[PDB]
This record gives sequence, C-alpha cells and structure tokens, in this order.
Amino acid sequence: MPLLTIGDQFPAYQLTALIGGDLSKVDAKQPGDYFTTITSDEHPGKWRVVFFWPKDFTFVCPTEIADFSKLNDEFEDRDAQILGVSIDSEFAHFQWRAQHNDLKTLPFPMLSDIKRELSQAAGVLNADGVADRVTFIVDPNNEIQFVSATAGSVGRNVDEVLRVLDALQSDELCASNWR
Amino acid sequence: MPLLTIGDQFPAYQLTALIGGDLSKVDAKQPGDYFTTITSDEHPGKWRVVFFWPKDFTFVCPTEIADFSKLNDEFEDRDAQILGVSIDSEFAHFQWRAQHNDLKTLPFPMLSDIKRELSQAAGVLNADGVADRVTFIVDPNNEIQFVSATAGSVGRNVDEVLRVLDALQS
Amino acid sequence: MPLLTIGDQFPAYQLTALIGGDLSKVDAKQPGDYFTTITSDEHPGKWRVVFFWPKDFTFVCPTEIADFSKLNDEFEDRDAQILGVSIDSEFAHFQWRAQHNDLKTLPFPMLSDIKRELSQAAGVLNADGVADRVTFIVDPNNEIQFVSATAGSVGRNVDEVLRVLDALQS
Amino acid sequence: MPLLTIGDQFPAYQLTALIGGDLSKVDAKQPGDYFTTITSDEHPGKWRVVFFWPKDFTFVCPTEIADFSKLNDEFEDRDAQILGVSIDSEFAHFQWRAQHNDLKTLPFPMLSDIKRELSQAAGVLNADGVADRVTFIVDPNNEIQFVSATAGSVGRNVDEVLRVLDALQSDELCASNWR
Amino acid sequence: MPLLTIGDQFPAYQLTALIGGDLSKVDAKQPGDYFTTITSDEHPGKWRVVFFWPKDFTFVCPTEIADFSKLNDEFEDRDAQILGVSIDSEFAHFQWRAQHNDLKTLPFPMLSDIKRELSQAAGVLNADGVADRVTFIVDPNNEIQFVSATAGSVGRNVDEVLRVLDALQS
Amino acid sequence: MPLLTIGDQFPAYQLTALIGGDLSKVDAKQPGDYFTTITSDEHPGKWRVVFFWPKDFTFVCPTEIADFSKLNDEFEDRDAQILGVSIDSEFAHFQWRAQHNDLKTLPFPMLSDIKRELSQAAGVLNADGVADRVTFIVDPNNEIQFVSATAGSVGRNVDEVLRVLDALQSDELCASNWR
Amino acid sequence: MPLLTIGDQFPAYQLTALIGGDLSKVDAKQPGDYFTTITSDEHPGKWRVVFFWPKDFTFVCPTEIADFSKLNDEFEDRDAQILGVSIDSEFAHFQWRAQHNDLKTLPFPMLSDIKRELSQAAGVLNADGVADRVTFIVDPNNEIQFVSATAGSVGRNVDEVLRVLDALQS
Amino acid sequence: MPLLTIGDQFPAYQLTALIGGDLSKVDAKQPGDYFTTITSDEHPGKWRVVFFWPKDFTFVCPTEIADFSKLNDEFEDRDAQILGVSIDSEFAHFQWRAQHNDLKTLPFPMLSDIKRELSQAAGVLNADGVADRVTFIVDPNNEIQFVSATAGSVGRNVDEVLRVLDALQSDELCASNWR
Amino acid sequence: MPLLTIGDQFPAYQLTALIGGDLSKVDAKQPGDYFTTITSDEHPGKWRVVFFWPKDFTFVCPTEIADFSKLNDEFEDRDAQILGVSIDSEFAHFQWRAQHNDLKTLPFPMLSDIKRELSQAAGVLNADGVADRVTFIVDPNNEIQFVSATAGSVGRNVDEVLRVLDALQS
Amino acid sequence: MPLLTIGDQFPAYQLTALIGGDLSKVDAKQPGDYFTTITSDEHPGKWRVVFFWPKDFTFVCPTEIADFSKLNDEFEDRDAQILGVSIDSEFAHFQWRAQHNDLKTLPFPMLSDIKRELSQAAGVLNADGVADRVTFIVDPNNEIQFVSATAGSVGRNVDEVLRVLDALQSDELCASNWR
Amino acid sequence: MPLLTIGDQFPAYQLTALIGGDLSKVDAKQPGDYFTTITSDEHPGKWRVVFFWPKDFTFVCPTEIADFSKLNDEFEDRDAQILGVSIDSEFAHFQWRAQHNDLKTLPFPMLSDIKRELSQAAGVLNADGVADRVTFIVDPNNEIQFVSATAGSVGRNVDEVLRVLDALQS
Repeated sequence: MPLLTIGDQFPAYQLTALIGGDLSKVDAKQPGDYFTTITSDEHPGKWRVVFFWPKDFTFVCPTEIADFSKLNDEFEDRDAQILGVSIDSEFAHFQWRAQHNDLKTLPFPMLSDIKRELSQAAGVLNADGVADRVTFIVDPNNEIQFVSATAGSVGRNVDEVLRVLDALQSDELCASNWR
Repeated sequence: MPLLTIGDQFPAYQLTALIGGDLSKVDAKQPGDYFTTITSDEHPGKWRVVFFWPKDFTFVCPTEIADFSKLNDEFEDRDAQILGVSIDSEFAHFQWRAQHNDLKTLPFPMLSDIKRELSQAAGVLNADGVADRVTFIVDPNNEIQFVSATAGSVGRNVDEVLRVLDALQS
Repeated sequence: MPLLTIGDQFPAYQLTALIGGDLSKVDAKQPGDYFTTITSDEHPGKWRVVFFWPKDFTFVCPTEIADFSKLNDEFEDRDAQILGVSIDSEFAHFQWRAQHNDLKTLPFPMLSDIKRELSQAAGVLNADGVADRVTFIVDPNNEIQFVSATAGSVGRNVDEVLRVLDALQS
Repeated sequence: MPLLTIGDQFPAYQLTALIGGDLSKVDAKQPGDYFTTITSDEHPGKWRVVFFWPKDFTFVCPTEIADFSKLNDEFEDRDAQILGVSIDSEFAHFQWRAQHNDLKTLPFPMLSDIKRELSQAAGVLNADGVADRVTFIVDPNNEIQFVSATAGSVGRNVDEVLRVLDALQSDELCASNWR
Repeated sequence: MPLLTIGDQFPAYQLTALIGGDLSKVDAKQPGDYFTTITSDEHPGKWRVVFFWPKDFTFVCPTEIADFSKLNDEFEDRDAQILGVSIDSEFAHFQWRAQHNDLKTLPFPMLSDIKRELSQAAGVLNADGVADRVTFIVDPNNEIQFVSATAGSVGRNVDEVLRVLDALQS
Repeated sequence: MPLLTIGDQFPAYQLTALIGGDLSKVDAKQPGDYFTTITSDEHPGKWRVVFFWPKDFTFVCPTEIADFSKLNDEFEDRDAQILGVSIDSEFAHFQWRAQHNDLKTLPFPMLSDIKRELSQAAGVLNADGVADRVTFIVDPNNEIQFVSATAGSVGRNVDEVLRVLDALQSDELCASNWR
Repeated sequence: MPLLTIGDQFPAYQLTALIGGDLSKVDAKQPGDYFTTITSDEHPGKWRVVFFWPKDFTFVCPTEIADFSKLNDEFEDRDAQILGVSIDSEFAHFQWRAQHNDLKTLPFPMLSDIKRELSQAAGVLNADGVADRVTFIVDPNNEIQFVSATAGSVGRNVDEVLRVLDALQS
Repeated sequence: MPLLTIGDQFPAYQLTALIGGDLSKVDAKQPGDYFTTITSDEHPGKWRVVFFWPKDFTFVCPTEIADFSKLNDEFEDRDAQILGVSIDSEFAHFQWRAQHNDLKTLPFPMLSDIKRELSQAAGVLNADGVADRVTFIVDPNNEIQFVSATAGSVGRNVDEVLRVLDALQSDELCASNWR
Repeated sequence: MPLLTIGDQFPAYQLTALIGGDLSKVDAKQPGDYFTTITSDEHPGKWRVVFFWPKDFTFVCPTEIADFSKLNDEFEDRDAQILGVSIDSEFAHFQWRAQHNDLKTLPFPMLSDIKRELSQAAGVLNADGVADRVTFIVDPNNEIQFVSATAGSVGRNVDEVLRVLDALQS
Repeated sequence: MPLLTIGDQFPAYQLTALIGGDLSKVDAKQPGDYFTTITSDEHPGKWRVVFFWPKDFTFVCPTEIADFSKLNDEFEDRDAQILGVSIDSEFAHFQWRAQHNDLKTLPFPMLSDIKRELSQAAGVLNADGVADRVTFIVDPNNEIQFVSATAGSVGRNVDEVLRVLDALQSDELCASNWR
Repeated sequence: MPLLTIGDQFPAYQLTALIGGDLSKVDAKQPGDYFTTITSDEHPGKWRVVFFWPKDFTFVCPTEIADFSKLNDEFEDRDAQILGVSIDSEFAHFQWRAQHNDLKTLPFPMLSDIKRELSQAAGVLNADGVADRVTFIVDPNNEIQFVSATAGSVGRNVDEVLRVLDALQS
C-alpha cells in the first residue's frame, strides 16, 4: 500500500503482456502467439517509461495513443522502452487493441497486472481497486527519476514526458530548449 | 516518510512566507511587512497549487517564470492559489526575490518550511535532506487530485499544470 | 481463502453489473443506463443461480448459451434469478455482450467483481488470480444448496443445473 | 537533543562547506569549485573554533566578521581553524558571502548542516529548528575546552575568544595579561 | 547529568550562602548573622547572574574582581542580582572572603552547594566531582538567556557578561 | 548508603590528600608538592585509624589535634597510620592546616573525599550530605575491629582510642591497665 | 542485617529483663518477682543507654563495673536510663548477677534478647550468632545520637560514655 | 521449620560443646581446654541419643541427670553416645555444670546450638525461639528410629529410652522383658 | 506430608470406629450396632490420647494391654479419652477385637482411617503406606502437648504416657 | 484416577501377596514364609484374571470362593493365573484366609495394594477410598481383553468369566456352546 | 476419551432409534413411523440397560437373542428399559431387524449414534472407530451401577445381566 517516489527502486515484476505492434501481422498458429511474459529484467540498459491507467476501454481526452505510435521511435532513440499497465486481463488488452482502429498498431506491450501485486508494490492501486493514472520513468539502474499521478479522467501529456526524459538524459537546463 | 498521492488529504500547515506581488511596491514599516503566516485554513473554497523545490538560489528557467506572471490571472479566475515552498528561511526567499530581476514581480507567496515538518508530512523530503521537486494540486476539500515529482534539476512545465487544473475543473 | 459448500450462507455483495436482456433495446440517456448496482438483498424470495468464470472474451460454447435464453423463462417461472460474475470490469462485460452476436440477447445481468472481494468471500478466487469456473445455487434463505467447480476450460451444462434446481424444488 | 559541555568529545561530522577567501579569485570552471566536503578528521593537530548561528543573513551588532578576516592569522598562528555553521544551504552561504561586501573575503569555510545532524549531535538545534548562537573550542584531541551559547540576537565577542584560547594554550592565569 | 542551555528553566534551589557586602561591617550577634538561605523565589522581577567555579582558595585574578565591585552598581541598576556558587561549605566561603584582602569587600552572596544537587541540576558538575567554571544569565521568567562553560583555569571576563546582559536588555 | 561494622572489610579508596607535617618545610617549587594520592593499598602491614568529620573549620571541644601531633609517635610505635577525612577540598584542608597555628604541624595526611564515594561506601555520609563524626580501626587484613560514630558537635576522645588499639593488639583484658 | 547509626530510630522492643538494683533485697513471692517486661515505650522523656555484649559469664573488668554503680546517679539525674542486653536467657542474667559478687549490686536491668530479634533490628548480631559489643545512646525522640562497636574482648569505658552524654546534653 | 520423624536422616551439625565428665579434673591451662567442636561425623558406628531442652538452668522433676551419669555405661555398652543440646552458650553450659553439684560429673558433652541452625533443621525450635523438650535416637546410618517431644515442663523418662533402644537393637518384642 | 508437634492443632477428623468396652456385651440389632462415627468435636473439655499403629493383627504385648483396662479408669477420671487408629477397615478392628482374647474387653474405640486422610494430616503416614507407631496427647483446646513416634515394632509404654498426662495436668 | 478399558495395557505392579493354597502345609519357620512379592512380570505367557474387591471380610452372595478352588485347574488348563486384590494388609488377607474355613485352601495369591497405587492406576479406587468390585482379563501381551465392574454388594459370576476367557482363547462364537 | 464406571452419571443423549416390538406390526403411514427420538429424560423412574456393539450385520448368537424376548417381561416388570446402540444409521438398524428372522420380533429400540457423540461420552468408542461391546446398568438417578466391556467378538450373557439387575434391586 505505499507509493514510490524519486530515487526509489521500481518493483520487480513478472506479468503476462499483450505484444505491441500490428495485430494482423503475427501468424495466428496458436493464441499464445499474441502474448508473452515480461519481467523487470526484460530491458537491460534501457530506461523504462511505465503508464498505469485504471481500466482498458479508456476514452480520456488524449489522443495520446497515436502519439505513442509515432513517438516510440523517439523513445527507442533514447534507449527507452514504453510499457502500459492495467489490471484488466490480457484478453481485455487484446479486445481493446484489436477493434479500436487507433490501437491496432500500438507498438509497445500491454501488461496484465491481474494479481494487482505490481500496482500494489508501486503504490498505484486505489480505493476503487484499480491502478491510478500514473507515469514512472525508471533509469537503467532501476531507479525512479520521475513519477506523475493524476485523478479522475485527466488525459496524460506525452510530449511533456519526452521533454522530461530528454532533460534527464542530457542535463539540459531549460524547459524552453525542447523542440 | 510517506508520500501523499491523489485522494489523500493534504497536510495541515502554518508557515512564515514571503509575500507575492510586486516586491518593490511595499512600505518599509517593519521587516515583517514583507512576511506573513499562511495556514491550510486560509483560503476556503480555493484549489491550492503547491510547488516544492530543494533550494533557492539555483538556476531556474525564465520562460517557466514569465507564466506564472502572465498566467497567474488564469489560475486566480478559477479559485486557484499558487504556493511555493522550500526549506530555506524566509529571508532566503526574500533575498532570492529581491536580487534576481526575474523574481522581482513574482505574484504568489514563498513559504519557508525551515523545520521541514511539512516536507516530511507530504513525503517529499529526500535523502539529501530537502524537499523533492514536487507539484501538488489540492481541491477545495483539501484533497489531492494531482501530484508530480522529479529527479535532479528538470525544469517544471507550468502550462501543463494549468492544462491539468482546467481539465480537472472541466 | 475458504470455499463455501452446501448449507453455507452465500456472501453479501454489492457490485456494478451489466444489465440482462436485449442489449440493443436501450436508451442512450447515460452510459449508466446500461449499468446497475446489485446486492444480496435485491430479490427476496428468489433462488439465486451464480456463475463464476475466470475471464470474459474467452471462447464459450453457443449451445450452452442458447439456453439460457430458451430456458430463462423456466428458471424465472419458479422464482430463480440467474447471475453472472467475473472480475473483469463492467465495461468488459459491456464489450463482450455488445460485439459478440451470441451475447447480444443475454437475458440476465453480468456482475463485475473488480476488487475480487466476492470471489474471495465465496472461496472461488484461484492461484491465477481469477474466479474459478463455479456454479452456486442459493435458496431464498441465502443458503447454498448446490456448488460446482471446474478446472481448465470445461464447458458448463446449464440443462443439468436446471434439472438440479427443479429437483431441489421437487 | 543533548548539549555538550567541557571535556566532551565534539561530534563527528561530514558536511558540504562554502570555501573561505576571496570569491572572485577561484576559477569559475564549474560551480563545484566553490564548495568542498569537510569532515571532523579534516584538521588534525589543530584546535577547532566552531561558530553556530541560526540563519544566514544575520545582522547582529558585530562587526565580528571583519575581525574574522583580520584574526584568522591569529588563529592560524595558534594552530586554530575557524569554522562557521548554519543550517542554511551552501547556496545561501554563497549568496551571503558574495554580495555582502564585508563577507566577500571571509577567510574560513562555511559549512551547511542542512540535515541538522551536527546541530542535533552538538545539542545546538533549538525549538525554532535552527542552530543557537554557540561557540565551541575543541582541542587537537577532539575534546571541548570551551562552549558559549547566547539567546536572541546578541553579538559574539571574538577577542574574548582569542584570550580564552590563548589562556587555554599557554597556561596564562590572568584575564589582564592579554594584549 | 544534563546541561541546561538558553531557554531552559533554571533549577529551583535553596542554599546556605555567605552574605555579600563589606564583610567586616557586621555584628557578631550569632555566627548565623554572616549567613542566609537563598532560594529561586527570592528576587521576583530580577535577572540572575550565576557563577559556578570548582573550588574556593584557588588563585583568582584581581582585575576580574575589582569589577564586580566597580560594576555591581551597573548590574543592580537594571534589576540584575549576582550569585556565586561552589560546592565548598559556607564556612569555606567565609574563610576565603575573610582572609584574602581582595574578597573582603565582595558585594554579592556566595552560595554553598554542599550536596551538589544544584550543580547536578544545572548540568555543571564534572568528572572531577565539582561544578564546572560556568556562567548563566537568567531572565525574570527563570529562563536562561546565556550560558558559558570553561575548561581548566581560564579567568572569567565580567565586563563581557555585563556587555551581554545590557545587550540582552537592549 | 550502608554503614560498616565489626569484621567488615574497609572500602577501597584512592583520594587526593594534603600531606602531614610542618607546611613551611616542604619546598614550594610547585603546588603539587603539598599533595599526594593515597590508596587503600598505601599502608601494608599497618593498622589504619580513620577519622571522619563533616567539615573542615571544625571547632569542637578537643583539643584532640595537639594530641594527634604528640600521639602519632604512639600510633607509629603501634604500626598504626592515622588518616583524617572530610569531603572538603584539598585546598580547604590546606587552608585549615596552614593558618590554624595548632594544625600547622598535623603529622598525618588529610584526604579529600570530594566525590563522597568513600563516605558513601563506609556508610558515613549523612542526610546533610557530609561525613559524620566517625572513627574506624582497620587491621592489617583490612578488617574493621572498631567503629565509633557521634552526633552533632561532640568531640572525640583519642586516648580512649589508643587504649582500644592497645587492647586489640595485646590481648589486654582490663580497661584499668592502660597508663 | 543493617546496623543503625546516628539519627536512626532505635528499634521497638519488648523483652524479659532481670531487674536492676540490690539483687539480694527482693521478696521471693514468685520467681517472676525477679523479672519484668521492658518496652521502648516504658520511659518517655528519658535518654536510653544500651549496652550489647556477646555472652554473659565472660570475664568483665571490675573498674568498669564500679561505675556504673558510682555513676548511675549521674546518668539518672539527667533523665538517662541504662539498659544491658545479651541473647542469653533471663535466667542466665539472674545467675551471672546472683553468683558473682561484683554484679550483686548492679543498679540497672539486664534484658534477654533470646530470639535475637532486637540484635537483628539494631544490626549488631554478628557472624558468630551473637550481639556485637555495642553501645547506643538514644535521645527522648528514640533517635540515636551515638553508636560504638568493638571487636573481640575489649573492655568498655563507661566514663567516656558519660562524658559523651553530658556533652550531648551540653 | 519442619520436624523430623521415623526414618528421616538426622541433620548434619558442627557445634561448640562443653565436654562431659568431672570439671575439676581437666587441666586448666587455657579456657579452650573445657570445650570442643562436635560434628555429625563425630560418632561413627554409634547410635546417637539426642536430648533437646529449651534453656540451661532447667529444674524439671527428673532427677534424670544422676541417671545419665550412671546410665552412660549402659549407653556405651549399647554403642550409644548421649548428646545434650540447648541454644544457651557454652559458658551457660559451663556455669550449669560447674556449680550444680549434680551436674559436676555429667559424663557426656553439652552442645551449644546458638545459631539455632540445628534446632531449626531438626524442627525443634519453638515459637518462643528455643528448643522443645525432644529426644531422638539415630542409628549408625544416621536414620532416626525414635523421636519424643514434650510440652511445658514435663520431665523426661530415661529408663523408657533405654528400653526403646534395647528393643530397637535386639528385636525384643515385649515391653515386659526389660529388667 | 508434615508431622505435627507440641502446640499444633490436632487435625479435624470424622471416622468409622469399632466401639470400646466389653465386645460380647452388645445387641445384634444391626451390624452397625458395633460401629459408630467419631469426630474431633465429640468430647468437648476432654484430653484426647491418640495411638496410631501400622497394622492390626500384628503381635502386641499383653502387659501393655492389661492397662489400658486397669488404667482406663485413671485416664477417664481426669477427662482423658483414649483413641486407637490404624488404616485397616473397621471390620478388621472388629475381627482383631473379636477373635483375640486379650482384645475382647478393650475399653476404648478403634478408628478406621481407611482413606488415610488423618494419617496424612497428622504427618504419621510413612513410606510403607501406613501410620507410624505414634502417640499424641491433645489438650481440651485441640492443642498437642505431647507426641511420640517409634520405628519398627517397639512396644509402647502406656504407664509412661499416663505419667506424662498426669504431670501435664500436675 | 482413570479407568482402563478393552485394549489398554494393564498397569505395572509390585505388591506383597498372601500365598495361595492350604495355610497349614507351609512350614512355619518364620512369618515371611506366608508371603511373597508379586510383579506384573511374574506370569510370562499367561493370561491374568484380576479380581478387585473393596475390603477383606466380604460376605457377598457367592459362594464364588469354592468355585475358585475347584476352577483354578480350569484357569491353569487355560494358561490363566488368578489374582485377587484388595487394599487390606497381607495380615488382613492372612486373617481372612486362615479362619474362614472356605478360604483355608484358596489356591491363588492375595495381593495387598495398600498404597492404592495399583487400584489408582487401574481406575478402580472409588470415592470411599477402596477398590470397586472389578474383574479384568489381561492377555499374555499385557493387554486387557475384558473388564467388568459392579456396584454395591453384588456377587461375581465366575462361570461367566470362564466362558468369556474360553471364547477369547478359542474364537468360539456362541454363548451357547460352553458346557 | 474417558470411560464411565460405577457411580458416574450416564451421559445425556438424544438419538434417532428404530422402534422395539413386532416390526411387521406397523402402519406404513410414513417412513418415520418406524423411527423415534429417544432422550435421557424419556423414562423417569426406570433403570436403563444399555448395550453397545461395534457393527450391525455381524453374526450374533440366537440363544442370547431369544431372551431378550422371553425375559423382556422380567426386565419390564421391575421398571427396567432395554436400549441398544451402535453408530450405524437407523436405516441399518431397520435393515438388520427387517431381514434377519431372529430380529423381526426384537422388543426394544435400537439407537443410531451416527455422530458417535454418545460413544465418545460413555468412553466406549475404540481405536477402530466404533463403540466397544459394552453393557451399562443405570439406576433411576442416572447413576451407573454396572459396566461391562469385552474385546473381540465374545457373545454377551443376558441372563447374567438380569441376575445382576435383580440382585442390585435385591
């Protein structure tokens, strides 16, 4: 039940995830081809950008999803792995990504924290029993360098996150130099 | 040691603060004319926007500074009060605002959390002994609706927080 | 952690549910027009037939689905209320019932046990973190008269449970 | 929370300090050139003269500062290292020493006890949360031979301290022989 | 074992003392005519200046002694009472003041803390079993506003303490 | 806080003492020439005759002091070391022995029990915080063979003590044979 | 196990005693005519002089014995009561006083502390199981003003104790 | 505080005793010639006949003492050692045996249980603090074969004790055969 | 496990007993005509003489037996009641007194302590599981004034106990 | 205080017993010739038939005693040892067996459970403090195969016991076949 | 786990029983017409004779069976009620009595101790999980006057128990 802040080690985890990318391209030889297990050891040397939201089927003002799909290149260029998380099942992730045209090409994985152990460990599980809208940046040493949490149904600003990451990785001093 | 998150009651507080507004536009009747005491009960019905930073006298970006001053009206119009915090003394707030031209016209108060009790209560005091670079939004019920924390020396985006507040109010 | 058996009081509950009945036959006055809150006190004098499954959006057999809809009248005639349960959100129930033709006309409500408190109280939450594939029959005294649990992905026989209910009522 | 007296070992410490001396002379290649870490092991064989005050930006009647700058030679001549301490940050020390013309040449370091661990350990932290106006003399064996504490906004008398130190180091008997 | 600092309440006390003033100028009606009992309640509204030393009959500097006697008026004028203390007996105070010409005219009382209870309560009793060489200034609220402690055999500066008292009173 | 009786071991001790004998004869090269440390191991093979009194500056009816100075020969003749004790400082002992003409030649040492540890250990410290008027005789085995304690301001009878010692050392049976 | 010293309350007591005075000058009406019970309450306003010895029938010196009898008047004149004590039985006191010419005229009572409770309470009972050779002087408040203890078989000086009592009374 | 019965081990003891026999015959070179230490190990192979009484100076109806002096031969003939005990001192025993003409020749020792440790251990110490009138017979194995206790001032019957001892040592069955 | 001694209260008791007196001189109206219950309250004002033995049917000496019967009058005349005790049953007392000519005329009662509670309370029950060969004399206050215990098979002397009782009464 | 049932191990025991058989035939050289010690290890390979009764001198309706004397042959023929028990002394057993003409020839031993330890261990001691009327059959493995307990003054039926034993030893099924 | 003996209170009980008497002579109005509930309070003033056996359907001897039926009158005449017990179900009692000619006319009830609570309370439940072969006689005060237990498969003697009961009643 505690929430983590700057400097804290991000929790270990091992969760089933819906793969990123175009769903129609993976060969459909068995259902398990759509899913994988992802661990806290999965992205060595990379920064991890972790997005929690309460429930699949979210309809907040962003619009941020198309920006995920275009900006994953910017994250990769910055040795950054995007990871999305809710407590919904991988089949809910699957359902969400397959028929919401915008999500058909989401380029990064969707983790199912169905035991809530990770949401719990991160301090993100709320009184309704779901993950709050929270963003974490974790450095290659597994140390949190940024966390953002939002109430209600407020959309996330990803471009701000790119700026924050860049400033963290480059020692740029001014919010104004990012373009 | 605990960090508050959305939905938590923001801590009570009572701290000496350097006043907001045009700093040169003040009578020298007492040193205390530049200072006030600020409490969690002081603005009923207002949203409270709290900015923690580690230390005054560190380089801060001007574009981030202009707004507040251009946007302070936009926060005010919707019953939102800006509040700044570090553990430095109120005289340090005074000095920072008195000698650096950008801060001369800062429109909001600067609170001095010198015993670090509030930084402790919010969960923002870090291993270096200072308040983390943190933003809180508190609704009229003293309830947190937004929290943001940053490592190192990353500049803050005030326009983003205005965006968030407006969206929180719809 | 305890599984209820025959004679045990079925747990109290209060959960958001997707309504039963023709799903397309509903006014779009609010999103909440598709949803309701359901409690253990809601149908005094009725038998309650509770079906738990792990996850929506898994393949389910159509012949098992038709009845309910052909047999729902037979359950209803003898004061029996059908209830479905998974831990998925009510929006997942909505999506499953909205996009798969077989479920478009499902005549009974779908409850979302998202905190998993009821799955816990019934003893059906398993090591994978989900409700077991379980059926309960509860008499008008809130007393369990039948329980069934299944591993894996075995399809349920609704006609058998109707048989059992009828025999329990004689 | 205890205060130390004659004969007690002065606490160990390790604190960031603003360097003494003319600020304009150190090369400004990076900010860290203005600061150092100072430890209780930093001045072997020397007596340590430790001055606590509540807050930078102090405006008490002394005048003592110019006397620091002239008297550091007397302290050094007496194998004595002057050390000033408040809980303000090294940037507050920096601000204080750079634009108060009198402080521009303060010849000894300014320590930042921002965690209050040293003020706490010495018994100097007060009910307002700051270091009281206290002077300590510590011998080369780390043993306190003199402590003075003052309320409010009373200025310190440094010449008295020189006399006390001299009498401690020379076994002079009379307050009257010092000149 | 605890040493009091600024702001602490000075301990209560009740001790036999050798009187201040011209020592030869006293009637020999009883031995007790040379002695009195002194308490913490004895001078309401006065500041109290307390000097502890280890042992009487040790060499003390005359220039430090003259004032008190030239400056005793200056302390008195502003409601300040001088008090001397060692753990030696009151008869030792008597002997020291009776046989050493410098002390013949000492204008203030000498208290005998023979059980060492006050030295203990002030935190001044040291590892040699004696009161440290200590000065306290106590305000009319019994609150310490100044404390000074010295090792060894360093002579005290009375003029400095007068300076401090005057400044404390402004 | 307990008082010792016949057969008990006298406490160990280590105390600063004012030397016995003519004060004007010892060379005054430094103050420390007037004083020594005396321990419970200081007089091997000797009986110890220990006199406690409350305060230096005592003016009781004896007169016993001149008898100390004449009778120390009798004590020595009897392998007996006289030891006087109060809680006053060695400087008080010094003051007492230097200007009371009678005490100028006191031939035995004056111990300062300023920590009261010995008065405490012997059971001699009283409710006023000082040593009661008590006499002990301790045999070469450190065993008490006689103790006498007196209230108020009653003078001690030393000749009685000589008789007691002699009877203890000679197995003389009658109070009447001593002359 | 504790030995009383000056200022301590002398213990309460109630013991059978052989009477003082000319022993042959007594009626043989009962054996008990030679004996009495003595308590700590028996002589209000008197000083009490208590002599403990280990055992009766041991050689005691005559010169020490005459006074008491010549000096008993001097003790009596100033409200002082002499009391003797051993743990031997009262019949042993009787025998000692009845057969040894010196004791025939002993003017004060001899108490028998046969259970050794008083020797215990005064702290005088020793490792041999007997009362030490001890003298106490007790003032009219039951308060000890003098105590003396001796090893072995040292004869007591009664004249010294008279001296001390007189001086205690001035 | 417990009293011992048939079959119990008699307590160990080590006590000063007044010797038995004619007092005028032992050479009077020192007082210690009249006394000895007697232990529970003092009479190996012998039965021990132990008589407790409250106080020396006893004047009960027996008359038993002359019978002690004549019957000690019968006891010895029966490997029996007579032992008398009270809590009075050996000097009280001495006083009793020296001038009561009847006791001048008491042929067995008189033990002083002045610490009451033996009276206590045997269960013989009474509420007045003295040994009750009790007789014990202890066999060569230190085992009690007979105990008799009497209230008040009732005299003891020694001839009965001889009969009891004889019956114990001979397996005689009848009280009537003893003569 | 504790043995009572002089001065101790003799235990309370309530036991079946074979009557004293000429045994053949009794009506056979009931078996119980030969038996009675005896308590510690039964003879107020009498001394009680209690004899314990291990087992009936063991050889006992006749001369010791005659008195009681010749001396029973002497005990009775001074308010003394004889009482016999073993743990054997009352029928064993009956048999012993009925078949052995010496016992036919035994003038006092024989108590059966079959649960051994009294033997326990008096402290006379031994390691063989039986009452020791013990005599008690108890005064009218239920207070023991004499106790005697014997090993083995030593015959008792009744004349001695009569002597002792008479002397106890003077 | 517990009572034993089928399948339980019979308690260990070691008790003095009056011998069985004609009393006049054993040579009367000493009393101890009439008695022996009997232990739970005394009858290896035999079944033990144990009869408890409250008190010697019993006069119940059986008549069973003559049947003991005639039936001991049947018991022996069946490897069975009869044992009688009460808490009365062996002298009470002796008295009972010597003058009740019927008992003069009782062919089996009479045990004295005078410490009640066996009656206690078997659960047979009653609120009056005596053994209840109880019968046990114990197999060669020391295991109880039958127990019978009766209130009051009801006589025992030994022929029933023979039948029970025979059925236990032969696997005969019917109560009717015994003759 | 404790076995009751003579003098112990027989346990309370309440058990379903197969009725005694001619079994074919009963109306088939309900299955329950063959069954009753029996309690320890059901026959005030009667002696109760309780027979436990391990299992029905084991060979039992006919001669032992006839009486009861010839002797049931003799028990009844003196206020004695026969009761049979095993842990088998009442339907097993029914089957045993219904199909085996000897049992067709059994005149007393057969209780089913199916939870084994009474077998437990009487101390008769054995290591095989069944009631020992046990007989109890209980007097009108619910007090046991006789108990018998047997190993293995030893046939019971009913005539002996009648003998014992008669003798207990005299």
